[PDB]
Amino acid sequence: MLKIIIPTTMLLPMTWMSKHNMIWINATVHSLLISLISLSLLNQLGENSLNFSLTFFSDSLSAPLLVLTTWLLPLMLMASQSHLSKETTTRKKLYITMLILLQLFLIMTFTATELILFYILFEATLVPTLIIITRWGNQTERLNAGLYFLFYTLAGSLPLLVALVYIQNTTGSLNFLIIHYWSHPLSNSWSNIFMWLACIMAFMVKMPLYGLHLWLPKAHVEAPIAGSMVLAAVLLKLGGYGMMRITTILNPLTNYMAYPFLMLSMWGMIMTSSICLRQTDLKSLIAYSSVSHMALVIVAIMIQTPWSFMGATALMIAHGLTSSMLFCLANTNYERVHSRTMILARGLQTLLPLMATWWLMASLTNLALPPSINLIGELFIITASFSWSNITIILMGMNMMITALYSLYMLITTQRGKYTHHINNIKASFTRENALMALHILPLLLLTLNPKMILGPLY
Amino acid sequence: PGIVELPTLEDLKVQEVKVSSSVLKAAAHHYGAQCDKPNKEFMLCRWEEKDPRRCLEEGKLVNQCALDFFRQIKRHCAEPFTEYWTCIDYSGLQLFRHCRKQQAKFDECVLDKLGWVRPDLGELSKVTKVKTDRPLPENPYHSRARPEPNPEAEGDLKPAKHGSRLFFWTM
Ligand SMILES: CCCCCCCCCCCCCCCCCC(=O)O[C@@H](COC(=O)CCCCCCCCCCCCCCC)COP(=O)(O)OC[C@H](O)CO
Repeated sequence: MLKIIIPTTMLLPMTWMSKHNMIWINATVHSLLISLISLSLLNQLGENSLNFSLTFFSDSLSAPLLVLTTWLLPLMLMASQSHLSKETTTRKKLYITMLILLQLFLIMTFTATELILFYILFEATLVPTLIIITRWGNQTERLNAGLYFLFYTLAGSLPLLVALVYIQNTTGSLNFLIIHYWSHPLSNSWSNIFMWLACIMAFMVKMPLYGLHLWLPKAHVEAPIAGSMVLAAVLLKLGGYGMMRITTILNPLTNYMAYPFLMLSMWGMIMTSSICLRQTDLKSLIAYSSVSHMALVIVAIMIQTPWSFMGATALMIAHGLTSSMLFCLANTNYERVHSRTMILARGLQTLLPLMATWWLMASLTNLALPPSINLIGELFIITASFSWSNITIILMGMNMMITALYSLYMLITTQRGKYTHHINNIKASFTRENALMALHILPLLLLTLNPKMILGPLY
Repeated sequence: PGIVELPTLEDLKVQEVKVSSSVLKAAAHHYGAQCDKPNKEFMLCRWEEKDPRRCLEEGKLVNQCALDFFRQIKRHCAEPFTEYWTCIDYSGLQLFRHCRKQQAKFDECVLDKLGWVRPDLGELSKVTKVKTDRPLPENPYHSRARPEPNPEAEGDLKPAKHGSRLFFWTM
């Protein structure tokens, strides 16, 4: 890494000492350039994980996330640079500082070789995000939302810290390699039961799982757009990366204990998508949509079968690029109308023709048509879940049927209808918005040709 | 914890001196300078043996040697001795500065009839090389064995293997 981490860190003094107005220019230049460099890690060898140093290593699961995060960094810059152009230079510089720092932690977290090093930076992502949602938020509930997001993540992470150091004292080193090659049978016992619960709850809260998820509708909606992406597009998957790594030692206790989590995710995903069927805030619509997709990842991890892990990463990457897109979409309207109510701005295809097209493919990707990467992920989990139990196809498909109704629902309510009479401030979409949307959907459809890169560490 | 065996009542019958303090202190210096041979090694026994029971043999000798000194005065200028020690008691401090004239009378008598000279100032307060026959005790405190000290740390320092070894930190 050093070859990505150092350029990422070096963006921090660059943006601070950059020219007065060239901050957005230069930061966008090299963040795209750094993403190009991170494309180098998309290659993985036969079976051994790509190892660079003792503290840093990559595999066929971290690298597809690493490129996603570094590719995201330009996107938050352009999306947020609309409203941020109306404050002090230091304030705008402080934001770009914070996204650069937030991305820096994500790159170092995903390639962490020691589980303790993983946990330190995994929880360290809270500080850049927490200040983003609170300081630069555009509502009043953000103050309560930031507390909800911070406390939920921390309340689960702290048992992990106690559990993690326990492995250090008992088993020895916690390197992701030495853990794998020295896996021992975690026998069923009450102490092992809470050992299992502690090492799992921390990542479950950040998924989020059905019930430990009320921070998401508050955090995501109130957060600024530069944040509203990352809290949905990368760091939810950060909890995912934690699960797929920590479950190396939690066998065979996982199958005996997974039942409450499976039923909560498998049944709650129907309820969560049912919220999306009747919602009032467009941001909340996508937010609860993310919960349903992540809930499908939650069940996917726990069968611990080759197909499930592949469909886990496939949906995990695809949803992040998708859910990031919809937040850009809701941002554009929210700037023009200065409200988030769905029915307020009905009719956009009449006034904005291409915005409807971008909305069409955006709502289509969430609809997960074949061969879109969303479908290639959900379909894999359905087959893996069906092999686990034949009944689950009733629940698994029900969401697939239900997710069609709401995913096309904002398409009908916002785009396909009579334009609202009283609104008169809609402007022709800036070429920044359309260019940003292309930056989201073009890699997604391009990724369809070669799913092997994102298929996970079991291809 | 065991037996506290101590000498019987048989050996505790010495010819105890029947004099009082004034007559004891009236002579004092002459007695100290003429009966030092049984005093020194008995007191040395008291310090070296650290136990009263083991020095009973020397304990009786000093008392016995006192009698030989005491009755030697009786065959001699004991009448000046009586006038002396019967003048010392009258003072509450038993101090010699108020009985100098009788100090002379006792001294002049004992100077020629016996020859016991007056010990000069500081002469009694003197560490002496008393000859003795008993060997020194191997452990006067009867000390038991001593715990073996922990093995000594040694060996040239070597760099800490793989550095700090604390979590993921290296070097
Ligand atoms: C906010 C509430 C909690 C949210 C959910 C958190 C996750 C649920 C589980 C909670 C416990 C997490 C703490 C786990 C510590 C490390 C676990 C581990 O490695 O297993 C040990 C087992 O861990 C424990 O024994 C402790 C965890 C069990 C629960 C009791 C303490 C936690 C609950 C109370 C505090 C947290 C709740 C909030 C209070 C305000 C094994 O050691 P042993 O018991 O075998 O020790 C050797 C020998 O047999 C005797 O020691």
